[PDB]
Amino acid sequence: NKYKRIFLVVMDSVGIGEAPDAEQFGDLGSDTIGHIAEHMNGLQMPNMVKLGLGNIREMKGISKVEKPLGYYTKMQEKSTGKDTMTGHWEIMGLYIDTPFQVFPEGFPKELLDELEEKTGRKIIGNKPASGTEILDELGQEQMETGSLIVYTGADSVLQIAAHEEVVPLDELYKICKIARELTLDEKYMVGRVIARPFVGEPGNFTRTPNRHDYALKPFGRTVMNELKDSDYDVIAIGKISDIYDGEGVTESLRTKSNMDGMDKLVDTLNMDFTGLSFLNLVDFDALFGHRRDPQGYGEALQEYDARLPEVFAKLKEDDLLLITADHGNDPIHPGTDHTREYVPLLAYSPSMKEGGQELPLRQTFADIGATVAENFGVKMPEYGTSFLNEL
Ligand SMILES: O=P(O)(O)OC[C@@H]1CC[C@@H](O)O1
Ligand SMILES: [Mn+2]
Ligand SMILES: [Mn+2]
Ligand SMILES: [Mn+2]
Repeated sequence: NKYKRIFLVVMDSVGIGEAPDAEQFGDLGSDTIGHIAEHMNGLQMPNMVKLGLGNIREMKGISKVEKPLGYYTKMQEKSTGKDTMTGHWEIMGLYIDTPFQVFPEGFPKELLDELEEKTGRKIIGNKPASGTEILDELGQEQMETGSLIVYTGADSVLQIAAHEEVVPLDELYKICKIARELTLDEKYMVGRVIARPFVGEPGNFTRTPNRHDYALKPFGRTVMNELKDSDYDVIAIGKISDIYDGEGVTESLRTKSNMDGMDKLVDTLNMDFTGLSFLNLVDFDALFGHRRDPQGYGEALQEYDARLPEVFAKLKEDDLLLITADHGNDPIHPGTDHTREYVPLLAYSPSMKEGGQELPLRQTFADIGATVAENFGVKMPEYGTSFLNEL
């Protein structure tokens, strides 16, 4: 093996400007990092800059450097959708024709009718909302009628809330599994179905840790599957295991924040493994992009950048660090959906003694999966061109 360990970091939703097919998605003008940089009157990301971020694209506060620490380029998405699952599945070697859907106006009547018909239960709500807001509004009605609160959010999700003392937890899970089956349908293909049990009394409802997520398996065996099948370590950090429904994962480390994510990354640097450590930093997407909060997004990017020198210090000669994103989510864009953007790619190993150079633009996110597969000598994905030899 060229590299004993590969550290792959997805900065979730951190796009680097509209992709050539942005118009199809209503995403003309989108630019996640660029608009944030402008809002911040110059982004302070000196460590990403040292890696070559400004060499990919110069933006306010983000300038090119003569000798980038590693190699740099951007990647174009080939799959139809701009959702988290599509982006991650593509990164790990797949091509996804069928997009997952988002539902800003709630779910189609046909889906909800069928869910009632299979469960013998009434459905109420049917709109985007946070868990606190929807429970405040409908929690009492739910308790009194035994109905099911169905709701969505900014992402591709179908959420079902029921009081634990009115709808037995085990029944709520059965209902969610039925909904998971009904949503395997391109007319209304949702990324995940989520059980949202809650307890308490009107004016004091709280969601319990009995939450359960029902994910789809990737539409293909991924590079992660191949690594796991060859007895390599595949350490998933943050939402990674959920995103892939555990496929190809040997260890999973839950995180509660971006900084906790960087702490777990550090934990894996301190582990003797051979294979892949795969981190998703989700705050960018969940707290800032969808909420259209460029200030919060800018601050999070700066907090993340400040953590990188410790990572640089810990990387061994036979370690490779890969930093990318899975789509854009421009916090100064109309609506609440993701944005169809190129994503940055930075590839750094301390063994790169004379620094990096520009890579040819990656025609699919699957170039990452191809590179990882080639490094570890496992079956090459059907899509993607390795850049291993360029490093
Ligand atoms: O319902 P919450 O707590 O406001 O969470 C928002 C989204 C819904 C599911 C996950 O994407 O997080
Ligand atoms: Mn748009
Ligand atoms: Mn994402
Ligand atoms: Mn999202």
